[PDB]
Amino acid sequence: IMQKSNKINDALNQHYKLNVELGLVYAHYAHVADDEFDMPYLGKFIQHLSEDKLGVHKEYISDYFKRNGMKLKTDVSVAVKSIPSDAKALIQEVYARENEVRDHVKAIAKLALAEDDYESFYFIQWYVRDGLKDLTEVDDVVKLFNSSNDKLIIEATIKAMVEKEESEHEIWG
Amino acid sequence: IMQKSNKINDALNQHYKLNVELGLVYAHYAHVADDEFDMPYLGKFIQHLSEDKLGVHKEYISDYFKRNGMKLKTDVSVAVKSIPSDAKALIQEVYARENEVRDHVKAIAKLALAEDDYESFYFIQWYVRDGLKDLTEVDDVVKLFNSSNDKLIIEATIKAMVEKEESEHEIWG
Amino acid sequence: IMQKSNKINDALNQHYKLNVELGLVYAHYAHVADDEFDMPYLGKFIQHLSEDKLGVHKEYISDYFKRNGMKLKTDVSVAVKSIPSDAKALIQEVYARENEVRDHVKAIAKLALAEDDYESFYFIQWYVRDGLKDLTEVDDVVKLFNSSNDKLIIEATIKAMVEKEESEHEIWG
Amino acid sequence: IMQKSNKINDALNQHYKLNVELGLVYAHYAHVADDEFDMPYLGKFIQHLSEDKLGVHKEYISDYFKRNGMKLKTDVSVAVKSIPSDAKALIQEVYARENEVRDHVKAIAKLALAEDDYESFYFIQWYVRDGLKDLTEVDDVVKLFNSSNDKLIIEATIKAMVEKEESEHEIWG
Amino acid sequence: IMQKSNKINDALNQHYKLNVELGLVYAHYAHVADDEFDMPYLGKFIQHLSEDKLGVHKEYISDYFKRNGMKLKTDVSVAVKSIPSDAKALIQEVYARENEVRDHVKAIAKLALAEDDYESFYFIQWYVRDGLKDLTEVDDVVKLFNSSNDKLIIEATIKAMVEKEESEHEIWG
Amino acid sequence: IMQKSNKINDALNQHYKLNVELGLVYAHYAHVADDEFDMPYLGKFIQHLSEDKLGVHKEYISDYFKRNGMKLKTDVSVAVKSIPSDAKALIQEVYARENEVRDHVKAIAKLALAEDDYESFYFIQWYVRDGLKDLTEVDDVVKLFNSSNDKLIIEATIKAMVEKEESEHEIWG
Ligand SMILES: [Fe+3]
Ligand SMILES: [Fe+3]
Ligand SMILES: [Fe+3]
Ligand SMILES: [Fe+3]
Ligand SMILES: [Fe+3]
Ligand SMILES: [Fe+3]
Ligand SMILES: [Fe+3]
Ligand SMILES: [Fe+3]
Ligand SMILES: [Fe+3]
Ligand SMILES: [Fe+3]
Ligand SMILES: [Fe+3]
Ligand SMILES: [Fe+3]
Ligand SMILES: [Fe+3]
Ligand SMILES: [Fe+3]
Ligand SMILES: [Fe+3]
Ligand SMILES: [Fe+3]
Ligand SMILES: [Fe+3]
Ligand SMILES: [Fe+3]
Ligand SMILES: [Fe+3]
Ligand SMILES: [Fe+3]
Ligand SMILES: [Fe+3]
Ligand SMILES: [Fe+3]
Ligand SMILES: [Fe+3]
Ligand SMILES: [Fe+3]
Ligand SMILES: [Mg+2]
Ligand SMILES: [Mg+2]
Ligand SMILES: [Mg+2]
Ligand SMILES: [Mg+2]
Ligand SMILES: [Mg+2]
Ligand SMILES: [Mg+2]
Repeated sequence: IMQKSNKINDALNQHYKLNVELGLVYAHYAHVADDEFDMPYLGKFIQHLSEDKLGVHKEYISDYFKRNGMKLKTDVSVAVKSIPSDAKALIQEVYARENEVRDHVKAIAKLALAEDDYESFYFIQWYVRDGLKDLTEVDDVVKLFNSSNDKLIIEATIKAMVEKEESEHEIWG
Repeated sequence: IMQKSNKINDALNQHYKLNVELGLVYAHYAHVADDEFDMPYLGKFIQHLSEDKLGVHKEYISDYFKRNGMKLKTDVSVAVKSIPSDAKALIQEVYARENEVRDHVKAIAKLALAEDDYESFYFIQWYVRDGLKDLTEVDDVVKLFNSSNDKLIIEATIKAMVEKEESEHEIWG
Repeated sequence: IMQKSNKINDALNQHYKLNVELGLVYAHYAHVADDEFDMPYLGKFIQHLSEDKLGVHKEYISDYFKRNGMKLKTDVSVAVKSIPSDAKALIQEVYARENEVRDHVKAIAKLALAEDDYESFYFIQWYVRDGLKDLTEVDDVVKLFNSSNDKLIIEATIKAMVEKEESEHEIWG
Repeated sequence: IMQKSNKINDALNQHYKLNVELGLVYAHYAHVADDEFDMPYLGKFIQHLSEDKLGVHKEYISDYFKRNGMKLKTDVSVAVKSIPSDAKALIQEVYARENEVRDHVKAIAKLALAEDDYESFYFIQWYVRDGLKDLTEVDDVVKLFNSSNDKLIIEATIKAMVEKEESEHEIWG
Repeated sequence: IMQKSNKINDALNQHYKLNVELGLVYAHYAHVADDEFDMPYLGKFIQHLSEDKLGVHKEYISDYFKRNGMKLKTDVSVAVKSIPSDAKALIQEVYARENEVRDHVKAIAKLALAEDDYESFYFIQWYVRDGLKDLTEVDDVVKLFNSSNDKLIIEATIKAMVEKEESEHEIWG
Repeated sequence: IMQKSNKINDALNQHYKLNVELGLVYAHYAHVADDEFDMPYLGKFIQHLSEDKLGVHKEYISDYFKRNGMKLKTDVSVAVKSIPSDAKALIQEVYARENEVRDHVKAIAKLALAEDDYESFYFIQWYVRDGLKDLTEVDDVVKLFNSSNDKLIIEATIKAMVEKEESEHEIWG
């Protein structure tokens, strides 16, 4: 009884890989934000997201696997061969990636219910929630690029956003 | 004047890659230590090292590059296809990897002096130092595997090692 | 044994002179920033740099000379006969001067290694480090002039930069 | 109305220059006091005076100029080509320089009253006062050289003088 | 890879021996300072230096050897068969010994760079620095013997020097 | 009257020498305990004993000599040419050395009573006491090697022993 679903194991190993690779992409994007686009705080925002992906987002999968019999796989391939043209497009790319995460997570959740893996549906709930929260954070920054033509005004708004004490929303935080 | 050495840029992009990949290998090795070898604290030791490699060890290279004109490259390929047989061999593998780091760093330092990049020789000093410190930490754990046949005695010694307040040595810490 | 290198003495007397004269140039540039360019905080930034050059940068050379047998020379000649046209060009000039310092320091370090003056190579390490740090601080301000067309937005960003508690970077601070 | 006196501007640019150059001379004299005359505290006394001259004494002129329309000039030429023979003569030279300052300041004050620059006469009052205070401090040290033949007794008296909390006199401090 | 240099091992075993023997010489010199020369505080100064040599100066070599594969050797031979004639000559002898240390350390540093032992060049940096610092401390005392003919005035100056809170210099402390 | 016994002077100069040489042997034995025998805490125990011998045990003899007219002699010869085979034998050797100290001290005490040097018999009482205390501390560690076959269990018992607040016994502490 209680034998691990191989399918969920595969999808979560795939989510582990996505989280690792996203984080590494975000670490380059953070560097470029400062280095090339002169936006040090947009860089700090993206670095914080790199650390989330290469941290908690991956941590929980491994912890879960240790508890249920699922196997971890580490197969990582990532190369940043092109960079977006400007800072607005960089945050817009981050956004697109976050939106894709939401679709990937929906699929793990549908699979769990089809496999009757209720422990796995419970586990995915964190990711269903962080999916929307993480998109909301990124969207808030994207908005600024369409709200000002001054990079320093935007930079100061991001700074304040980063230096806020992160009080969680009751449903989404 | 003050034009970046392309060679150092390449060697440090190579060190960035090594640090990223090592960390990802250590994250799998940490998981296996607990999951398969029943050694949760050896796992925490290796997880702490994964975070060092995917954190500060990589952070400083990027920061340096932002200050001098050097370009960051992100090209990462890693797959954990084989796992060591037991826990002693896992820490012994970590050791071998740390020892190699020391040789790689020696090479960046010799290159800097040959290229007359004194800013770069200064920057590598952190890594010349952490090279020995990181090996010393790992060796201290390896020693235990040859000092006891009881995994729980070893586990308790590692626990204490992890929960020590990390007071830095004057030269090496 | 342990007889002072006359060459290093000369190069460091030359660095002492550069630091004194730079500081005096920065004191005029600070005045002009406020007086003519209406940028009081860019003035405070440059005044802080004047004080660094006419303070610690010179202090250590004299202290070193007192410890090793080297002679101090005081021969100072400086006249500010032309002023840059605008504030962006003023910070850009400061930058150029800081970049030159980095080349001068590289030369003292190469000389020390060639003269086998290891005490002197150790002493120059502060200056190899401050060379990059000081350039990084100036570059951060230059960036702003290309990031906004509003002098008051730039001024407010500089203000915050000056009123930050100066937490040192592990390698460069 | 309220148009700056060109004469006062010139005299104060001349006082700025004197203060800069005096400070640089005092910085060498401080070094020599310790290095050659074995009097580290006489060195600290003179270093404190170097910093006063290259600091507040110059700062106020620039601040004043920013408020009234006067132009700052930076033309500095100084070389220490001869050093006094002993420590008594070094402090005696400092004294002579301070006494000259008092005559220079008297001249700015007489000029202000003749030019009806009452703002400028007010501004010079700090310097009329510091002129006597600064001479008094130096005289107190000179006295010691005629009060003892032991350099270490003198050194200890200077030490105490430097480490006093500097409580200002009601008129002169 | 990373195999210890036998030459550095030998030079550092030689520095270990020098530090042990110097400390033992300083312990006798401290005793004589009080016992024969009636200078208890010069004795405390030299005793503090004995403890530095037989402590940290030796400790770090052993610690280093434990980290890199180098072997420690303990072969100590020292006899104090002659004593200096007076106290000035005793501190002058200490000085000469400290000056020699500086030359010995220069040699370890040149050797490291020739052997491409960058870990060893890093390790020697403490000793390149303490070499000058330790000489500076001793020189400060020697100066006093040429600054007064009263042993009690000198003694009181040494006392204050010993009872100072030892605030480190940024480069040399 | 009150003229120093030459015999006691000789025996105490001999005890000074023994204490210096023992400490240096213990410093090597401490290094070997960690380096070769993988017992870092046995190393700390022996290092603490090295410091006792090269510290207080020697300090008091010199202090005594300064008070009574006795002459200090510094003639030290020590070489560690052989090392014990294992850790049990290392602590057993330390023990043998401590036991010998007890016999040497008995002899100084018998001599004092025969020479009617009551000040010297009083002085030796510290050493009669520390002789037994120091043996007791070492015996407590030796016991462990016959109480367990696990080096890590022994190591943990030593650790606790070292990190105890050293509360003195009424007679022996
Ligand atoms: Fe930045
Ligand atoms: Fe967050
Ligand atoms: Fe169903
Ligand atoms: Fe998230
Ligand atoms: Fe667990
Ligand atoms: Fe760590
Ligand atoms: Fe070269
Ligand atoms: Fe590390
Ligand atoms: Fe203002
Ligand atoms: Fe600063
Ligand atoms: Fe050379
Ligand atoms: Fe600086
Ligand atoms: Fe001094
Ligand atoms: Fe003052
Ligand atoms: Fe009038
Ligand atoms: Fe003044
Ligand atoms: Fe005394
Ligand atoms: Fe000290
Ligand atoms: Fe070479
Ligand atoms: Fe020292
Ligand atoms: Fe250790
Ligand atoms: Fe003890
Ligand atoms: Fe009797
Ligand atoms: Fe004892
Ligand atoms: Mg399958
Ligand atoms: Mg290339
Ligand atoms: Mg010359
Ligand atoms: Mg005119
Ligand atoms: Mg050999
Ligand atoms: Mg005799």
